[PDB]
Amino acid sequence: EIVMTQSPAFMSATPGDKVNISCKASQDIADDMNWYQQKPGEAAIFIIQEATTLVPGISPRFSGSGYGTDFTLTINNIESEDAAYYFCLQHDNFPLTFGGGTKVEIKRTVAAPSVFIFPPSDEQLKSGTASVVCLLNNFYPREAKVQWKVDNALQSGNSQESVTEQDSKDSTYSLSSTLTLSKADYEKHKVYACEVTHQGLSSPVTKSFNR
Amino acid sequence: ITNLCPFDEVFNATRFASVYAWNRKRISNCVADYSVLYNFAPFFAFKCYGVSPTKLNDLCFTNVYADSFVIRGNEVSQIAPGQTGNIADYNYKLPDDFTGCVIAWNSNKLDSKVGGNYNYLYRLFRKSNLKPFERDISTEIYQAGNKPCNGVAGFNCYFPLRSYGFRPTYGVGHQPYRVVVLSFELLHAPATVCGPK
Amino acid sequence: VQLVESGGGVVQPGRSLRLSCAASEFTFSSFAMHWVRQAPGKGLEWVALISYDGSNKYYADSVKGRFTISRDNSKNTLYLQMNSLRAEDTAVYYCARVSYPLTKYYYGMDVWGQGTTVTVSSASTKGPSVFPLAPSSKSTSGGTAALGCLVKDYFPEPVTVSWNSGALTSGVHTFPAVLQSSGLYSLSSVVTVPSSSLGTQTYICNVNHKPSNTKVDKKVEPK
Repeated sequence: EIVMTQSPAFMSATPGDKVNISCKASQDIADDMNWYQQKPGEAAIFIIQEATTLVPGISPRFSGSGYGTDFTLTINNIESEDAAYYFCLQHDNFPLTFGGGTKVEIKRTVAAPSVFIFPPSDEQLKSGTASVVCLLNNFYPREAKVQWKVDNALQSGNSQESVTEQDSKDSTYSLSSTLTLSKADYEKHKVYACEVTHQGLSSPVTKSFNR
Repeated sequence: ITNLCPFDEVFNATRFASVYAWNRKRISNCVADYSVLYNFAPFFAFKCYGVSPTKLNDLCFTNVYADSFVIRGNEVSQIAPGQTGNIADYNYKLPDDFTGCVIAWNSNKLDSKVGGNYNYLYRLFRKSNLKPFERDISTEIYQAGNKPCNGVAGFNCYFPLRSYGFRPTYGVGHQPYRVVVLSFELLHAPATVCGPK
Repeated sequence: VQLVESGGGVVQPGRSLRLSCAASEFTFSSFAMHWVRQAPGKGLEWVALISYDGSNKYYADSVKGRFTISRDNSKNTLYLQMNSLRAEDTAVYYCARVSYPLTKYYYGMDVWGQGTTVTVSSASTKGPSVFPLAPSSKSTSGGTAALGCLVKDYFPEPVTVSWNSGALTSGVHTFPAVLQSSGLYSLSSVVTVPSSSLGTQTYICNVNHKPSNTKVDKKVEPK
């Protein structure tokens, strides 16, 4: 069993520049590896064979190098459609082991998110449950932190978060936060709020609802 | 003692031949002294089957063959009867029974050169396994896809030969090795090959 | 050249299933095949290997004695049979083809497939329950307001959501389904519209659920 380590797991890519991805092996394997690219939703693509040979039909921007235990994949002159999942595989001895993972994302300017709030509908109330949601849209950096405040008390339970993927058109993001409780507990308290902090905003923004 | 068999031609050649299209040499009607063989003192392998590895001079043989090829040092284990592997199946095979000797010595200082040595090749695949002492040099592009290849290699059109990558900076394996196999025979006709007196 | 996998689905623990991989536009009988899998949130893991003639079969240690690999050259099919399934078998399964033909010592793959999903759970099939997200005075900003419907609670994960029979596909976002404490998925779908169009046009949720044959549609409810 040869443990194969890939670095880095995540990265941000400028519209230009070059990027190097390192694949390392715990034993000597010579040139017995391949590099594959897989876009989300499609099948994997055969990119590099034997760590040095470029597969015909692929753009000459991709390159590979390395013999022994250390190997490097180099991408030069990045474009928008170069965002995918890259992995390194070794096929020297059984069992075959893959690398780790690497996601490349195109970097652009920071955008201030827009925050919206939605209260529960009467269907939940007659059902016996309450759900309050608040969503953030159109912000580039994923480092947006949302907290739930009821009666100036922070709640770290019964709350769920969801985030979409990178936008193909203009590289934006979206996120939703949901808080679900029972109708008996919902009736007691009156004020609710979701408070969001994001580096694209000068100050944190709180969206509240009282009823 | 005047006439002697030409062992230095097989053991000391300027360059050997590729494993797939290998050499066979017939030696007969001469005097064979096996003491000269030890010029290559660091003999990596000296496997001898069905014969004493020392008393070669004792017997007189009708003729003797000398098979020589160059392979990767990680594969010299496939030169033996009843063996399976990449080379035993497609490039060169030994019979289930054997007689003679097998001799191997490293040649990293003569074959591997900077920039990669691309003169020695081997066969990837074929429909059926090679026979004992069977040689195949046919190089036709195998067509797996629906569209024909027309003598051009590409996707679903595979060339059956790849060249060993030999460079001075390599491990103990993946370095060039040289092999000689000596097969002793005697059959009906008078024996005309044995040692000096 | 193409590879298609099929036969996935939900199965209770301890039971059996069979997956089939179909190959076309190439000679299936002269290539070795690989079965690979990827667990959620984890890297890919090799599972099994079969040769072009079928004599040589290789299995991973973690799946020895339970999975069987086979092939049918006449029908151009590859079969994987899974028995005594357990909790760690939930993953996405991939069918791959070895690069070189008529070879038994290469073990290198070049062509992959789309993949199928196998879920090992003992839950009960349920239908979605839609609830609209009524727009409010807080939901408008710069002449535009957001509105949506929150599909909630269903075991079979694949659920398709569309708006106005697919006419409205601008400004709409469908977030990934997230598991809850009770073990049933629930997601949201929100689309933003100009504030002037509120109360003048029709916006509906076209929620289509395949396994339970669910036909529920909900119109946005202004309040």
